[PDB]
Parts: sequence; C-alpha cells; structure tokens
Amino acid sequence: VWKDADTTLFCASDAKAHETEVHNVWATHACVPTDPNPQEIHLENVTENFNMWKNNMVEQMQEDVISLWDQSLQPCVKLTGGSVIKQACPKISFDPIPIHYCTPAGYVILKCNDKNFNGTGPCKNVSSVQCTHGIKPVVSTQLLLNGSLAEEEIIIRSENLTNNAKTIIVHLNKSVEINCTRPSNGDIRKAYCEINGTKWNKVLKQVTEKLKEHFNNKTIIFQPPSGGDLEITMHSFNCRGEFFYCNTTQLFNNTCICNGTITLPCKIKQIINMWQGTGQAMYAPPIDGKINCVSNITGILLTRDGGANNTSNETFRPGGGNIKDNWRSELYKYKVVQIE
Ligand SMILES: Cc1nc([C@H](CN)NC(=O)c2ccc(-c3ccc(Cl)c(F)c3)[nH]2)sc1CO
Ligand SMILES: *[C@@H]1O[C@H](CO)[C@@H](O)[C@H](O)[C@H]1NC(C)=O
Ligand SMILES: *[C@@H]1O[C@H](CO)[C@@H](O)[C@H](O)[C@H]1NC(C)=O
Ligand SMILES: *[C@@H]1O[C@H](CO)[C@@H](O)[C@H](O)[C@H]1NC(C)=O
Ligand SMILES: *[C@@H]1O[C@H](CO)[C@@H](O)[C@H](O)[C@H]1NC(C)=O
Ligand SMILES: *[C@@H]1O[C@H](CO)[C@@H](O)[C@H](O)[C@H]1NC(C)=O
Ligand SMILES: *[C@@H]1O[C@H](CO)[C@@H](O)[C@H](O)[C@H]1NC(C)=O
Ligand SMILES: *[C@@H]1O[C@H](CO)[C@@H](O)[C@H](O)[C@H]1NC(C)=O
Ligand SMILES: *[C@@H]1O[C@H](CO)[C@@H](O)[C@H](O)[C@H]1NC(C)=O
Ligand SMILES: *[C@@H]1O[C@H](CO)[C@@H](O)[C@H](O)[C@H]1NC(C)=O
Ligand SMILES: *[C@@H]1O[C@H](CO)[C@@H](O)[C@H](O)[C@H]1NC(C)=O
Ligand SMILES: *[C@@H]1O[C@H](CO)[C@@H](O)[C@H](O)[C@H]1NC(C)=O
Repeated sequence: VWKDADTTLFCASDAKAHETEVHNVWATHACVPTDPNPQEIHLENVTENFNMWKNNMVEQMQEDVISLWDQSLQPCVKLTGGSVIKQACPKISFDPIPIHYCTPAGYVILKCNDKNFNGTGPCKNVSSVQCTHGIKPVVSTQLLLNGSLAEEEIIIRSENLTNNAKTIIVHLNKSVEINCTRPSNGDIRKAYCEINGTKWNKVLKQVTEKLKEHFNNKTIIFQPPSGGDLEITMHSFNCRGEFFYCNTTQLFNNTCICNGTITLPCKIKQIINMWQGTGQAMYAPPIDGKINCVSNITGILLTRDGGANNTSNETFRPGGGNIKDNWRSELYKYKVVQIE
C-alpha cells in the first residue's frame, strides 16, 4: 500500500569523468551511474490520479538545472538586484545529456502508461519504476527541443484550457527537425534556422485539428506573439553555449495550413534576461567557426488570446518562458509515492 508523497530524489546518468562538457562535469559530481537492467512492475487493476501541474519532481529538476547553469555558464557581468558582478566568462563545451530522476528507499515512482494521457486525472495502466527515463535539460522558449514524442495522437496539455492565462503544451507525435547555423563565413552574430516546410505545415495542420477537438470545433488561428520580452517573442535556446534568438513568424502563419525550406532569421545574443529569474546578464561573444545545432521539435508552447468568446475563432501564439513547463512536458507521467 502507498500514498502520494514528496522526498528528495537523486539523479543517475551516463556522464563521462574525462569529458570537459559541463553537463558531464556536473553529473559526475552530482549523479550516480545508471542501472543497466532497471525494474518496472506493471500494476494490474490499479487506478491512480496524476496531476502534472502540481508535481514536486518538476521543482527538483528545476533546482538541478539552475545548479548546473550556475556552475557551468557564467556571464561576464551579472545585473542582479542593484549590484554589479564582473567575473570570468570563459567559453565552454556545452551539449545536454539525459538525466534520470530516482527515488530512495521506502519510495517508488508510479508511471502512467495510458497512451493518450493528458497529464491530469486517473490513469488505468500504471507501473512502478525506480527512475524516470533520461531527460535532457533543454532550456528553450516557444518550441520544445530534443524531448520525447507522444506515442499515439498529438496531446494537448493545460492546467485549465478554459483559462487563457494557463500555458498550453502541445506534445507532438512526429519530430520536425530544425537546423540552426551561425556560418563560419560578416556579422558574427547573424545566424538562421532551416526547417522543412512540408513537414512543419503538415504537423501544424494536425495540431489545428486536435485543438478543434478541445474547443468545440471553433476556427483555429495561429499568430506570432503580440508583446512580451525578447526571450518569448523569439524562439530562444542555447546552442553549444551560445544563446540563439530566432524569429518564428514564418512558422506561425495560417496561410500554408507551402513546401520548401523555411529559413528563420536568428541572432546570437550576449545580453540575456536570465530564465532563472535573477535579472539580466552579459555573456561572452561567439566562438569562431561554424556553430550548428540540429534539433528535434517535439513540442510547442502556446498561449491563447482572451476575449474571443463571442466569435467563432480561437487564436494561439507561441509562448513559454516558465522553464518548469519544459520539465513538465517530460515529467507529466510520473509521481512519487511512499510505500507503507
Ligand atoms: C518572475 C520571473 N520573470 C522572469 C523574466 C521576465 N523578464 N523571464 C526571463 O528572464 C526568461 C524566461 C525565459 C528566458 C530564456 C532566456 C534564454 C534562453 Cl536560451 C531561453 F530559452 C529562455 N528568460 S523569470 C521569472 C521567474 O520565473
Ligand atoms: C491500457 O492497456 C490496455 C491493455 O494493454 C489497452 O487496451 C488500453 O488501450 C490501455 N489504455 C491506454 C489509455 O493506453
Ligand atoms: C530525433 O528524432 C528521431 C526520430 O523522431 C530520433 O530517432 C532521434 O533519436 C531524435 N533525437 C533526439 C531526440 O535527440
Ligand atoms: C499523430 O496524431 C494524429 C492525431 O492527433 C494522428 O492523426 C496521426 O496519425 C498521428 N501521426 C503519427 C505519425 O502517429
Ligand atoms: C484531461 O483529462 C481529464 C480526465 O479525463 C479531464 O478532466 C481534463 O479536462 C483533461 N484536460 C485536458 C487539458 O485535456
Ligand atoms: C478554469 O478557468 C475558468 C476560466 O478562467 C474558470 O471559470 C474555471 O473555474 C477554472 N476551472 C477550475 C477547475 O479551476
Ligand atoms: C544543416 O544545414 C547546413 C547548411 O546551413 C548543412 O550544411 C547541414 O548538412 C544541415 N544538416 C542537416 C542534418 O540537415
Ligand atoms: C522535406 O519533407 C518532405 C515531406 O515528406 C520530404 O519528402 C522531403 O524529402 C524533405 N526534404 C526536402 C523537401 O528537401
Ligand atoms: C466537430 O464536428 C464533428 C462533425 O464532423 C462532430 O462529430 C464533433 O462532435 C464536433 N466536435 C466538437 C468538439 O464540437
Ligand atoms: C519577425 O519578422 C517579421 C517579418 O520579417 C517582422 O515583421 C517582426 O517584427 C519580427 N519579429 C521580431 C520580434 O522582431
Ligand atoms: C539536440 O540533440 C542533438 C543531437 O544530440 C544535438 O546535436 C543538438 O545540439 C541538440 N539541440 C539542443 C538545442 O540542445
Ligand atoms: C470567456 O469564456 C469563459 C469560459 O466560457 C468565461 O469563464 C469567461 O467569463 C468569458 N470571458 C468574458 C470576458 O466574457
């Protein structure tokens, strides 16, 4: 017998003690090795309630990732609460690795295996595991990168769809590659991302039809963000230690829902609003040579316009900015229980 409970998790990973890559360094000193033959027990006739939007595992992953960035990616100047801090901002080796989250003795993780589980409510096919799957701590806005794919249909996740102030996580069932490059050869901060337009527009059409199921068949419209800070009006992510900010207007145009490569204009930014919430920071300028990251788009963060109740349209804009939602998109199926 068991009950919902919180406890300090530990982490496991396959980090390498000889790598200078910062995720490897961090996990070498903060995690243990992975279990080569992990155990999973499928519980028959067990129904468990889950709530991805109130899951202490998300807060613990946030603290790990804040910890890793604080030790790994130091800016030159840190503008934190009225004080200036100027330190060394050396260039680093940066490429996220999967991190497993694990329960100590007396606790277990219950895992929801319902194929179209939305992250809230009862789950019929539950298993018990000691550790989650490996989760890469990818910090980004607008688009979720390099995550897991939904196994059956596209899933819409929200703490409350009727509340337009709550973020929507769209969980894709098919990857769309995004290929971002600061060319070796000029403007050292100019970059771009290439996306296969046929794939993207097919997936976005499928996202439209899913949202229709949730909004009583109203007309589904995508628009670019209206206001907000740069981090949210742009698709922002970290590639090899450099901060990329990309204009996604071409992705969220309802015209094609147009085969061909979509080229998004991007810029590498040194001056950053810190997702940790600690103010602004300036990092070092870009390394020389070709800077490139090819990622899987596996999810989308959306905000829905208010004030459309008296029309047949619902308008959705790419959003995000609460990085905890990034960890929720991978942790939604897990909860910790204590074993009696
Ligand atoms: C109350 C509060 N206000 C905050 C500010 C508002 N200005 N938000 C940020 O600073 C911010 C959000 C995301 C990012 C970011 C930066 C770089 C990259 Cl690559 C990236 F993917 C994401 N920054 S945070 C916070 C605490 O939750
Ligand atoms: C739960 O498992 C049964 C048997 O494998 C399957 O028929 C059913 O579709 C599953 N439910 C979900 C939500 O995946
Ligand atoms: C990207 O997606 C492909 C297929 O969707 C998958 O085989 C590959 O492992 C993914 N890479 C990631 C998630 O880093
Ligand atoms: C993805 O889900 C949609 C329904 O949301 C479905 O029509 C489509 O077949 C799925 N695609 C794949 C590749 O499973
Ligand atoms: C998720 O499923 C639960 C249970 O079926 C339901 O109460 C809730 O409205 C659903 N939420 C979303 C966002 O689909
Ligand atoms: C969800 O949000 C709507 C609109 O803001 C509100 O009327 C409703 O009570 C909320 N539902 C819950 C369960 O809080
Ligand atoms: C990404 O685009 C560059 C050109 O900008 C190309 O050289 C490279 O092969 C592409 N990578 C993939 C995986 O398509
Ligand atoms: C882009 O996606 C389409 C969709 O299947 C595919 O056929 C094509 O090979 C991809 N690459 C292109 C168009 O360069
Ligand atoms: C949308 O329309 C279809 C008719 O094609 C209907 O069967 C379905 O119930 C409608 N869904 C909603 C959410 O109104
Ligand atoms: C993105 O590009 C479009 C078209 O080039 C432009 O109108 C828009 O202002 C850009 N967005 C931002 C946030 O700069
Ligand atoms: C996604 O995974 C690929 C393959 O490991 C990696 O090269 C790329 O840099 C990752 N993207 C991000 C944004 O971390
Ligand atoms: C919009 O609709 C929601 C849910 O139907 C409702 O709770 C809210 O009061 C409406 N807003 C306005 C401004 O009428």
